[PDB]
Amino acid sequence: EAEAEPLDFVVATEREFEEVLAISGGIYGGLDYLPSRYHSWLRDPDRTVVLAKRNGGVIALESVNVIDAGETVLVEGLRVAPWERGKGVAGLLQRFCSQLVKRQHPGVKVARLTRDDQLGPRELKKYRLITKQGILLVRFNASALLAGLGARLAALRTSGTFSPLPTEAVSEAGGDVARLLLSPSVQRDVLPGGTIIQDWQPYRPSESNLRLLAAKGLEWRVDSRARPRVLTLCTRPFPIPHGGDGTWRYLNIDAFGSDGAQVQSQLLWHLQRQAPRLVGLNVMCQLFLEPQLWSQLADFCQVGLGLELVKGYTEQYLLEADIHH
Ligand SMILES: N[C@@H](Cc1c[nH]c[nH+]1)C(=O)O
Ligand SMILES: [Cl-]
Repeated sequence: EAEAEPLDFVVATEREFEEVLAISGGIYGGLDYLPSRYHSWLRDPDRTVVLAKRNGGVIALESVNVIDAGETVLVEGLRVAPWERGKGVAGLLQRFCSQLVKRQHPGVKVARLTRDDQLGPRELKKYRLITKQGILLVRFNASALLAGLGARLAALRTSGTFSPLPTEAVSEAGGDVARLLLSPSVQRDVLPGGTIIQDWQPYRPSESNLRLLAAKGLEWRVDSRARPRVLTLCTRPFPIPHGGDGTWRYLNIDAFGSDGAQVQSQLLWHLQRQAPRLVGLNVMCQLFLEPQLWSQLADFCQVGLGLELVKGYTEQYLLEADIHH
C-alpha cells in the first residue's frame, strides 16, 4: 500500500529538535554529535538543514554547508528514522538537497563528505577518494587518567621506554596557524591529501576556511614551526549520548604527518591540556592519523598510557563527487 501522505522537504527550526532526537537513536554507537550541535547548525550562515517530513512528522535529516570559498558543499548528518529505512528516503532527501544547492549556489563545483564504513564497488564508482586516515578510538575516565598520568610517565622515563619529545606552540591569534596551513610544503607534505580534516569536516587550506576554523575553539600543536612535520588539531570536547547518563564527552584529535613519535608526544600534550576540563566525566577520545602509524599509537595508548581501545582498526574516507546538471 502506498503512503497516504507524500514527502515534504522543509528547512529545520528549533521546533523540530525533539523530533530530530527521536529519529537519531543509536547513531555512531552513541558518539553522535547532532544532539550537541543542532542548535549551532541552525545559526550557521552557509548551512541549510533539511528535514524530510511525512504527514507532518520528521523522518529524515540532511545538512548541506557551502565552504571552500563557495566551491564545495559538505554533506553532513544524513539520517533516516529507523522505522523508515530501506524505502529510498535517504536517496530522495539527497536529491532534494542537491537540487537545492544547485539552485541557490551555482558556484558549487563538488560535494564532499567523510565516512568510515567499508567502501564498496558503488562508492568507488560515484566518488573520488581524496585521502583517508586511520581511526583510533579509546576511552578513559578523565579523573583517573589525571590521577595516574604522572606515575605513568615517570615509569616510562626511568624504563627508557618513552620520554615526551619537545613540541612547539601554535597560536591562532599570533598568526602561527596561517603560516603553517597556508604553506604549500605543509599542504603537500603534512596535510592528508592536502586537506585539513577537523572533527570529520574537510577544509581546503585557504584564508577563507581559516576564518571558519578560528571561530571553533580549536587547539593546535606542531613539532617545529620552522620545520613542520607533524601538526595536530584538537576539537573542543562536547557531550554525546553514549551511556545514557550524560557523563560522556567526545574528544576529537586530528593528526597530520608521518612521524609517529611526534604524534605520540602531541597526543599526550593535548590530553594534558583537555583532561583537566573533563574532570568528573568520561571520554571517548578519537585520534585520526596516517594509517601506517595506527599500530604504534594503539600500542602507545594501551600499553603506554593504559587507555582502553574501544574498537579495532577502521578508516576515515574523504570522498568527493562533481556536481552535475
Ligand atoms: N558524514 C558523517 C561524518 C561523521 C561524523 N561522525 C561520524 N561520521 C556525518 O556528517 O555525520
Ligand atoms: Cl573503516
